[PDB]
Amino acid sequence: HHMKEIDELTIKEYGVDSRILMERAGISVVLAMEEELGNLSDYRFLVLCGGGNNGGDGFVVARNLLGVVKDVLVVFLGKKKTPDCEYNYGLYKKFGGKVVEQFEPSILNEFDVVVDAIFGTGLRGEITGEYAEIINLVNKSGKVVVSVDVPSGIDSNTGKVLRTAVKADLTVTFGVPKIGHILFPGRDLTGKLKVANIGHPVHLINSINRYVITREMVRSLLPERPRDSHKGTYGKVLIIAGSRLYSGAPVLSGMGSLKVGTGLVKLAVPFPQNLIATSRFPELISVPIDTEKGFFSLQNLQECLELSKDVDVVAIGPGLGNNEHVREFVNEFLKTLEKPAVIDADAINVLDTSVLKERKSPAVLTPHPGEMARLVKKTVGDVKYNYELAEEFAKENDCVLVLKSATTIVTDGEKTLFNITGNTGLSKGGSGDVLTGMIAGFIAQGLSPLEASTVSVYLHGFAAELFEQDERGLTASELLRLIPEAIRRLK
Amino acid sequence: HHMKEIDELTIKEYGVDSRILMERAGISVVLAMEEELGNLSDYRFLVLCGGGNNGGDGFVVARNLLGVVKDVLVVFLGKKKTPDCEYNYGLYKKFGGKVVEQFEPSILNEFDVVVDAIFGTGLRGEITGEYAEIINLVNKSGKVVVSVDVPSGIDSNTGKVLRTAVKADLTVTFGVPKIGHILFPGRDLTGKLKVANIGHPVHLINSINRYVITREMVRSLLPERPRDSHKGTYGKVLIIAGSRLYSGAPVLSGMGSLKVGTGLVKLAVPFPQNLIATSRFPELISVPIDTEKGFFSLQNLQECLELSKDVDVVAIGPGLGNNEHVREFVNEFLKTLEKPAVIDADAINVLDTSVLKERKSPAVLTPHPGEMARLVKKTVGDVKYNYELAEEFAKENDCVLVLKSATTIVTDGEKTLFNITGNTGLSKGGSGDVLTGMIAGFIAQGLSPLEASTVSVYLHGFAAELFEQDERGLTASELLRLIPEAIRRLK
Amino acid sequence: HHMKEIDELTIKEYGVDSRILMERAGISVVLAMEEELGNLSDYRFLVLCGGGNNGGDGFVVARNLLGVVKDVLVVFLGKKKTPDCEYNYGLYKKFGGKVVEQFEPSILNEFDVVVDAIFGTGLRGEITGEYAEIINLVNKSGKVVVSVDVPSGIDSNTGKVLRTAVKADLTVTFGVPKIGHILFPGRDLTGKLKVANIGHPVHLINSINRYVITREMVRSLLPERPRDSHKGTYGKVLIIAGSRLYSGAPVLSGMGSLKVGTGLVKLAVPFPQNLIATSRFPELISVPIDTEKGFFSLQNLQECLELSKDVDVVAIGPGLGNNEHVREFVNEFLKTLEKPAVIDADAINVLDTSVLKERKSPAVLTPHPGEMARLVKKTVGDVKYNYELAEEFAKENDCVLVLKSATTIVTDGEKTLFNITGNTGLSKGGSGDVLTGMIAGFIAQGLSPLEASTVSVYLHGFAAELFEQDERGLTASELLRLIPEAIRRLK
Amino acid sequence: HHMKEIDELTIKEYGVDSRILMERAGISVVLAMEEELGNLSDYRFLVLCGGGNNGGDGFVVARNLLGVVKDVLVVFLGKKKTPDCEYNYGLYKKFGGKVVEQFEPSILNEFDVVVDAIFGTGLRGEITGEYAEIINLVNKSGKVVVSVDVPSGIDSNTGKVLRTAVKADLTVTFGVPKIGHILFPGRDLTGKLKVANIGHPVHLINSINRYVITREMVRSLLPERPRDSHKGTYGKVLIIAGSRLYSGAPVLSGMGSLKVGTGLVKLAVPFPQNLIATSRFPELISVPIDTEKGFFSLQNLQECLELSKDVDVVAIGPGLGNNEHVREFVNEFLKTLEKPAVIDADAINVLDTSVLKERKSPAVLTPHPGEMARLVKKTVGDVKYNYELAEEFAKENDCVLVLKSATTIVTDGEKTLFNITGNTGLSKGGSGDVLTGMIAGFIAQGLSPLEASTVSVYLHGFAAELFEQDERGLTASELLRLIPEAIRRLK
Amino acid sequence: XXWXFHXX
Amino acid sequence: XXWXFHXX
Amino acid sequence: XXWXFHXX
Amino acid sequence: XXWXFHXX
Repeated sequence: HHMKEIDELTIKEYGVDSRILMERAGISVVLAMEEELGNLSDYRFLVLCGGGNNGGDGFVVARNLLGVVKDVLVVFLGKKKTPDCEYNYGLYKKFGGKVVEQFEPSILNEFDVVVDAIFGTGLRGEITGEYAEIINLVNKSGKVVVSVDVPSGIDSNTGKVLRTAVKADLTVTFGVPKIGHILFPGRDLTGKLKVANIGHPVHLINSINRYVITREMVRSLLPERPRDSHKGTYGKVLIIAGSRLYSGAPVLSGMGSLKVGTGLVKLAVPFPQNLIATSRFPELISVPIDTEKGFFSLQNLQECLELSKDVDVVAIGPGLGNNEHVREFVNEFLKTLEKPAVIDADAINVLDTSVLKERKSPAVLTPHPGEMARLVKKTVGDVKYNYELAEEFAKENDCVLVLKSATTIVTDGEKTLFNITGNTGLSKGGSGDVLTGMIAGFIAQGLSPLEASTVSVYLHGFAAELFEQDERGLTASELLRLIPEAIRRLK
Repeated sequence: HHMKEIDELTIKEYGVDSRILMERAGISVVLAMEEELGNLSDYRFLVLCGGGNNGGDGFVVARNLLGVVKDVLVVFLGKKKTPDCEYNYGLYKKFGGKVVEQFEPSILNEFDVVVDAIFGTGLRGEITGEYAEIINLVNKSGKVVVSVDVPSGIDSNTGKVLRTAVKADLTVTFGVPKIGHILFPGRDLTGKLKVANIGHPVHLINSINRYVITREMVRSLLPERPRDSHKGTYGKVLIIAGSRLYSGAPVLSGMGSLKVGTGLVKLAVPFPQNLIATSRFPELISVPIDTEKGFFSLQNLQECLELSKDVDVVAIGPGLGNNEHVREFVNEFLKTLEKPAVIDADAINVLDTSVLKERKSPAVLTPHPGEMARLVKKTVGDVKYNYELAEEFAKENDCVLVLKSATTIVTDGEKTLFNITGNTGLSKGGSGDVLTGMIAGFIAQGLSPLEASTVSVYLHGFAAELFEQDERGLTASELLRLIPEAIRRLK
Repeated sequence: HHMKEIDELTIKEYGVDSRILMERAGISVVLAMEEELGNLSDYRFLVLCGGGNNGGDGFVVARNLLGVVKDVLVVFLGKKKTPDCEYNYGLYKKFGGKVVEQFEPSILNEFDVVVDAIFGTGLRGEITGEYAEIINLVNKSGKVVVSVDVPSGIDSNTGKVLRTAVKADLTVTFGVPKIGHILFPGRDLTGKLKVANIGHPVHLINSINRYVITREMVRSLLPERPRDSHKGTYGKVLIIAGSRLYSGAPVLSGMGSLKVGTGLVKLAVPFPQNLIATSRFPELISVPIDTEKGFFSLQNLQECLELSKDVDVVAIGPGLGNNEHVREFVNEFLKTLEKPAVIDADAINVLDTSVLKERKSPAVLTPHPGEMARLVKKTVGDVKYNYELAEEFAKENDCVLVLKSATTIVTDGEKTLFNITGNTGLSKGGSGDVLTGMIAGFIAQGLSPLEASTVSVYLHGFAAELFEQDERGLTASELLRLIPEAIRRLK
Repeated sequence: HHMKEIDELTIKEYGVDSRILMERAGISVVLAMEEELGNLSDYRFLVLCGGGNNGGDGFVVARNLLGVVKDVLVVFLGKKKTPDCEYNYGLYKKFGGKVVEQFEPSILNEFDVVVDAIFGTGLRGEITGEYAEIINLVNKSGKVVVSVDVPSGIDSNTGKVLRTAVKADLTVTFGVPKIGHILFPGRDLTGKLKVANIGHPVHLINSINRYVITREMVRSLLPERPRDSHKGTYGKVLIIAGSRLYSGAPVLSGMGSLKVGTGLVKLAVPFPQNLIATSRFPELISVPIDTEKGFFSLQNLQECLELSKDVDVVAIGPGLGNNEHVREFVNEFLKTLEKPAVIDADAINVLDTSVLKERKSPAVLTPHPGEMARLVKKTVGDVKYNYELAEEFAKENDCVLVLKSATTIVTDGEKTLFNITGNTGLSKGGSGDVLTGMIAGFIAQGLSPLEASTVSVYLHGFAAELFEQDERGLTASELLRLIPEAIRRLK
Repeated sequence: XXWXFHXX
Repeated sequence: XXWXFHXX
Repeated sequence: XXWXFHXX
Repeated sequence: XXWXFHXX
């Protein structure tokens, strides 16, 4: 399940001396710095070591720089040392390394690089006292900061800052990325992350059931485009969206499905707002739904169920509005719909989760954290980046949960993936509407809900990154344009 | 407050001999010409000097070209000479420089470059007589004209032509740009402006409370795009615009807000004209406003106030029309709205300024000079480029005034900035609608009204300059497209 | 003095666990292969391991490729295993690595890369039996061969093949290059050599008193060319060379001195053969020596001693001939000459070594191995690459011995350097004549005899490598031309 | 005659306030640093000021950096201040500049650039005491050093170091280069020299009768190559050179004449050494001179005088040897020769200067300083870079003296030029032989002796600089090859 | 080349 | 390089 | 970059 | 451009 367990098995069961793992970790930090800084000869290194195995790794780094760079100094901050940190402290001194135990603030102007080996993974407690003072000084120093394993002060299991943390230019971790490298604020504090192989059995590395979504994984999940194909080959999507107030949502979702290669995309949108979609993109089918007052209601249940009969996936929620008639409609519809559903935005906001448990057919929910918060009646702060909550929600409700944020969590309760593509251009209305259609699109082409969600979050974000100008000018329409280049660039 | 005061302090208080300041000024003119013309050896220079310190600077220039270029002649036009001009006349002659006091028209075909040191800053009176005749000849001569400080005949405090003025290819001024280099017609007559450092204390240079808006200033005001952000981070804008007659205005304003990185943009537009916006840009939220006859009225006050509750900034005015019902609505709305307001176009045209004074919340008004003229019941000629009037208006009404023109004046009554980005492509309907949304956008993301106005005017104009073809073909839609490249190019 | 001693101190005195050193060695082999082969995923690796620590290193390599490349198999050839090889065998198996103990010949067509970790350093005995059979098969296999430490079968202390040895494409050794990587045949069998840092204290690495001559070392020994210099600054060389039979030798030596930056070069050559030198290169001074029969004799002793008075270094021997009169002359001359002497070719062939011991002034002898063999009355096979013999000769005779070969040995009996620049183009008459002058040149400019010899051998060879066409067309004249480019390329 | 006199006239006679000259000097230092360092914002400047006008200039520099760069500090080292240094100290402080009077050694690690305004021109006395300590520290500091006027410690009239001097990366002097920038060691300590125009009348700048030889001056002295020309147009040279011992000298001189465009070049060289020349370069005419023992003597007077009849210039001395018979010959020849003579090497060594005074025809003598020393019976240290001695020698003997060194002095006693082209490749036998022929060549084509000497020294050196590889490999033959490219590159 | 390090 | 001149 | 390997 | 500075 995690890395301290993997280290332990590697030592106790496989028989790798823990000092070897530690040597490799330290060495890996040097090679990583060398590849980020170039030739390290001319640099002066201040290594800050705790008494834990993180500090021990730091002593390996320091020892390995000895004689090879302009200067090395270790400021040992701990009170006691673990056996392996003691051994490596011992070797550092044997090799003629200078250690001091007092951090004088002025010390860091005598150095170019700060190697932060103070606290490692599974630091639980809030950092106060002189440790904090030291970390704040380092962060104010403007020196190049390389963190060993995780920037000190980051909770490696959550990415949260434990009152204060080091901001690293480079972080070299071992075996796998840690949840705290991947979730914010931790992801910001990590800087450039390198994941070193320090000798764990590859089996154990793959015993891990949480993953960053990579280009290669998405390449391999992307559906086949067999030459002898027809529209039918690539699935049919229904998208139930829009209202008199939110007329543009349907267009973005629908176009999202098409840009990912779906054969046929149909919108059901209240008339005359349905016409907005085909004016922009006449490839779309935008069916007029006659409504009393501009919103879906139970009056439209039957028509939408009929439209659902001849499609593979239904996406619902973008721009529907939130009133009681929409609520009634969304829940009766989903209760009755025997098709995969991608449930977004306003459909989540009116969703009765009982309905979701009772469904035989699959679902993907794509909440941003305020939607999630209302859905589970928690605070945004409770739900934001809360991967365990999202897992348990998915497991309980037999759905795939795509909890959106700068790092997006995709989980079915068994497998949990983290998306790290994207930029702040996606922090703008319309973005989510696009993703919703992409997911439905990929489901329609035959990917499982989880697969479709993995692929979509990855591309949606990668497409935002391909925008040619400043990210903050990115809009959903331009994002749609960029989707096929993102797919090309996968391959 | 200004440059003659800065010179005086630098002399009397700091103790820099006025002759040193003058030497530096003259020398700076030579180096500036050298960098515009390349090697000055092969050129023949006609220096035209008045009896003021501008003329004195000219004698420094002439003396410094002596022996170093093909020819130098000074035509001294003054009747008397200031002490420093006398000293430098004296040195020019000592160094073997030829001076004549008669301007024979034919003289200028014997020269390549005319150095205009006739009249400097704070020339108050209309130029007539032989001075005029001379300046007209120079302007008809087709020679390269370098003006010392300001082109002679330009009022350095207003940019107005005092009956006639020199048209310079290059102007070298000292310490800071002068208002007359920045405002038209002065800005046109200045040609290429170089601002020389001639030795004033940097403190005094910064004692100045009027500024040209620069790339660097805007770069530094641009809001932060923190990776761990959501739509909410980047603000919410309401835009109240449009009418049955002016259906496209809302689309441009709304899109202006989005292109500058605003998280959520909502328009309130009379139905069915609201649908025009989402057909063009479905990322927008365009709310249908039910109106009696195609225009906002008091019947819509309550709905717009409700819509205002859940946003950061309201922009109002683009395409609203000008009737009594619009007037009633705009003024009751703004009287009651406890949110920053960006007040444009037709909203300014019906604005009761009493309402503006009585508002607790901030405002930005974005008049073109005809709108300003009607707003303060003055002639366009009174208000155009009238920075003092705009300051006093802003100070009186507790607003930020963005008085649009080829040079745009942004002021809060305390700080006054001048924008010089842009081109005549912005002299076309729609342009102002874009700027209005950008401002609201930047306010929504957290910039003060003045900051948002500074940044926006700069980019709006820079974006027009990035258009790839002839400026006169620029339209607002293309301008929107260019905004994110302008922002990229800032950085 | 050597590497097994350095390992031992690093372990016993410094306290580095021998398993750590071994892990680092193995890891270093993987990274070296990765950098020579690129991504190793698609490769199949046959690792051949002995029971020694070389084999142990191989098990580290194999373990570290496990799970990461297409295939790994270890053929364990040993009968018993050292403790560290046992530990790493143990880990390899724990990690799921396949080991067999039988080498079936067909096995190597199932693999792309053979990792030779059979025998390491300090293998003393001739390889016969199945070990030989295996090594011969590997060499016939045409697979990529990477040797750990040294190609198996090479004596690491001499470079000699112990009946049979592996021919490697790449060899990764640790700490320092070994004498067997540097001397032939070992140097040929090594292929591309990478010297890995596996964690020995840098002090111990530098405890070694034998060195490969590097670009950086030569750059740093190169004399200063102070701008305010005259001919006198850069020394004066006398070269006593030539005979009626060998007229071109003097020209090459003399020109060798000049091309390395010597201020003044004078030849004493029997008339009229002296004229040959200034016809080719009129910059030279070529003094006519009147001789009875075309060769130097005691009749010329006095004249050469007089010529020696006003120079810094005398080079003698190139093209003198070998008769009794030359013998008498060379030995009386050197006995009496109180100047540094560079003794080459025929001067070595007639040299009485007693004379050499009895000299107060320094000497450099530049024998090829046949000259050395005659000089010490040994067989060429005894003397070729015999660095210990050359050291003892230098120590005994208070000289610097430059024993020429594809690897050239430069030693003063205390410090021993190995030159590895050059190519077979230097295996041609005239080459040595050039080197002789270069040495004298560098001595004249102020380098010690050893320094001058180090720099010269390096450049002489580097200059041969800069020849633009096939090396076998290289001649001494072209080599002279290339010397200044070699010196430029140093810096 | 010199710069303090020029300053004084500019002030007292022309009427330029000395403070203006000083402002310009200081400003010029800033602009020069800006052009060497780029944007100076990010730099910290330590300005070291004496109490003289050099220090005063430094205060101008410091004041002008105030507010504009990261840091400025002035360490004022003087005891008293001149009026203008007092004024500028005063202004620096008024502008908020920090001054200290104690130089603490550690101070220079807080700064990037040291501006050395301690001692200016006409420092006479040896620097000892704390001034020395300070200058030594600066030189050990490894900071960028900019010297004002001259590096402190250099005698501006001789280039000699007054016990210790600053080594500058950049030196900014005013009006003209000073003799101490041009002669070594001063020329080395100066680093990159910029000569600023600080406002002196151009007449006074040209009142100076000592000059650096520039490309433009040489371009303009180069003789005309009229299309309708014959061999005869380009002059005829006789070169009397060579001996049995020095056979290659004639070839180099002769080829030197041809490469500069001389129509006909004839050597008189003792047979058979004359044959060496046409074997190398068959374009040459090399006349056999029958001699008793390999050297010219009075037996050859008549033949050489006859050969002199049908040429324009005779060059004599290269490789003649120094015996009494050569002495007799050289002096009777020159006493009798009614043709311009270029007298080199061994001809100078046997020259009776009485003979030189008594000649109606012109002469150029080309001594290196050891030849000059013997010629005037002074020590090399007396004569080296002794431009006044060379002037007086030329004036007394009615000759042009080309006193060779890294800076070569060419003088006729009235005009004195300094050559600064070349490199240490010219510090090698043969170099001077080439120059000798070039001079004779240029005289033959019609340049005066002084003109021919100016042009030749310049090109000889420029040709050495065009060598493509390391300068120390340059030989005279290669120098000959490079002469026509040097001439091309002039134009 | 990827033996030692993986990306993000 | 900006010591002497600023732009517009 | 030279921490791990030296050349020949 | 040569108004201010000459070379060597």
